[PDB]
Amino acid sequence: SMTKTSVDCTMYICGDSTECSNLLLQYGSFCTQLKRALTGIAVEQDKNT
Amino acid sequence: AISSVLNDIFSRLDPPEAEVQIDRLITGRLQSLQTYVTQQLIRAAEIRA
Amino acid sequence: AISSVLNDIFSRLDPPEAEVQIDRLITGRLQSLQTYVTQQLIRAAEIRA
Amino acid sequence: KCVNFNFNGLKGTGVLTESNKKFLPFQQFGRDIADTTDAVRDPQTLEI
Amino acid sequence: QCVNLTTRTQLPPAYTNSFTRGVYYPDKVFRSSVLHSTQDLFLPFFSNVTWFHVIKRFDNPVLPFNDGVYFASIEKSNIIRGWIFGTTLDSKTQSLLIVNNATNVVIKVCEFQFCNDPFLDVYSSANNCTFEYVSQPFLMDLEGKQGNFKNLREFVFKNIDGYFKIYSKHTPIDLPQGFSALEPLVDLPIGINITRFQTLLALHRSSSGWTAGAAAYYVGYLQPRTFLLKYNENGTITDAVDCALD
Amino acid sequence: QVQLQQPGAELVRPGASVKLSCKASGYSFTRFWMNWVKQRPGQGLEWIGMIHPSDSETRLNQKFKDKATLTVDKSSTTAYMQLSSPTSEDSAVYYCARKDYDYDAWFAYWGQGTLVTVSAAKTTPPSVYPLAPGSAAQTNSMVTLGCLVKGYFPEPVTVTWNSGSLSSGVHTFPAVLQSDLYTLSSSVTVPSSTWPSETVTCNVAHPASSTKVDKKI
Amino acid sequence: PLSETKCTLKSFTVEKGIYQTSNFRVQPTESIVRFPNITNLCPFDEVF
Repeated sequence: SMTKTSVDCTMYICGDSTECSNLLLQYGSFCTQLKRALTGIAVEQDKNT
Repeated sequence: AISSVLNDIFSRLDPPEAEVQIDRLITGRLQSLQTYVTQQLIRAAEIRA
Repeated sequence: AISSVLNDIFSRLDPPEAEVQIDRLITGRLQSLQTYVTQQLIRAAEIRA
Repeated sequence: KCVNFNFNGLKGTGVLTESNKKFLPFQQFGRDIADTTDAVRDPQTLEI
Repeated sequence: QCVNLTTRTQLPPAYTNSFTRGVYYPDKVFRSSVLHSTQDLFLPFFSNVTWFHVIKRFDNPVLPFNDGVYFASIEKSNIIRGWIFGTTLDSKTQSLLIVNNATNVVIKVCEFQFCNDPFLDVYSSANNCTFEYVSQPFLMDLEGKQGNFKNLREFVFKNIDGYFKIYSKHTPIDLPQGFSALEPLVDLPIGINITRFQTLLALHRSSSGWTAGAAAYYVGYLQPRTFLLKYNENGTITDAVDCALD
Repeated sequence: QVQLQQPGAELVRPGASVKLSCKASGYSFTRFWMNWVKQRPGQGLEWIGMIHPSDSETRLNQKFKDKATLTVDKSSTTAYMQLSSPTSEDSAVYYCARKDYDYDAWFAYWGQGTLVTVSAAKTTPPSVYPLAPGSAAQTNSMVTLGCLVKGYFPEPVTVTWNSGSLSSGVHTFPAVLQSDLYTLSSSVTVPSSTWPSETVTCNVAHPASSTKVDKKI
Repeated sequence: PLSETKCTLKSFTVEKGIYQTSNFRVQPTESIVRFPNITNLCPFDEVF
């Protein structure tokens, strides 16, 4: 097994500013696919043990 | 961009001029995650075998 | 971009201004298309093993 | 307390805590190992 | 003025080799236990600094400012009183004269009339300038000392985007060795063209009857460098790695 | 001039709840934090708690958990402190203080003080008796007089000499607790020209029961 | 938190398992502006 990691879309891209999150919702599902891919790694890391 | 701080784009440049430069900084942070999560899927396939 | 419809860019904005906003969407659509080819090829390698 | 910061035009969000590190007297601000601002000097008086 | 010293004559530029010296803080930002890569005008490793001596031989040539100024000198009694910074060396342009009376360092950018060889035991008159600067007061003895040499001053003079900065480091120790990290001192927003430079010389007597003291000073040139900087827990540079050396 | 105001004395039985008032003026209420200082005599100062009034977030001592409840009022600019089930060791002197934060935290301003007495006793109006020697041996040139204050609750009581006419040559003595009552005496020394000219009386004002007793010596 | 599960997944029904929803939001209360005390006005009317 490897080290299980998780990446937040809000805290990494935006500095908790109101102008960053308004243009982030126009980009949509770009970090939704990247969040659920790392979730699907962390399920399979427990299945390897 | 001129500065990498998201608070320094809004407080310095014009509100027409900042919306170009905020969209350059988010796209650089999306492509940094497209290198990371694709690397974690290939190393999940190497650790599966 | 302002409008996600390619017909709404050509029917509204200036022909110098329309060439920017059409090229923002095709840059956005080819990043979403290359993500889909990458995720299906990793699942093609997992279904090969 | 978590509040909005404005320090000599530079913004930020966080808390203010004590400092056990020795710094240069000419230092306006400094960065951590993660390259974000971990410390600041007050503009009016010399305080860390 | 028009008559130089008896010991002032022509001397070839024998040279020495600086080893790890010439590394300063590139910014005032605190960084701890990380590697930082920056690009600025630095003193390169494996370089040639020109060996100068003041005592029956004395040489004070006029070198150009545009290759950068690195200064290192070992003296107890403080023979060097400052520098002369100018372009055409007359009152038609702006010139900088740094002079110390051992209490305050007088820094003035003004129109300065220059002779060939000024002495200090410099200029007739000065006008049309708004810039005066008074530094912090201190007390230093200008008389002679006994024993080992306790004083080393390493100064780096450069002009970056019209801003003249002075980096100061003082440590106790004719060949220097060891590594030291310089600290910033003052910032001078002058913004004038300075092509060449000269030095100041203190004289004592128990024109040519005066006698200069016994010391030595070094001068070389700067150059773009991408150094690697090692940071401790206290925030000082203990090690420096050049990008292209070996 | 920023000055914190507190009432003089409060009375509460053990097992009930008591509420105190600290009024701030001359400065904005949400820009500072409020600290509460407990003073027990002979032990020294003790620290109750500290509350951010704008967020209504509390910081408490580990021993003082669940005894005190800190709430604020942003409309009246008045900070409150509420105690739950006080004991016999909880009778003390309470203060409130504004903490100005620049580098180190100090205590800039203070209140007038509040003495809270925890007991099951009821408020008794005072019985004031005069004290006169009745004669003189003519061995001194000045005249000593006094008053006797006993049978009151709660302490402190205000004892003045001719409604505060003589501010010099007076002595104030502490009260002794006997059988849920308080007894204290006071003395004055006046010269012999004053005593036939002016009549020294005992003016005792009880702030709790609002009863003033005027007895002449 | 039953309704917060449906908002991230974008579905009417919730299956059996552990799901990730959101992150912590700490709202700032006040604002700190530190500025030094200078009683001198800039002479911009001399050059203008």
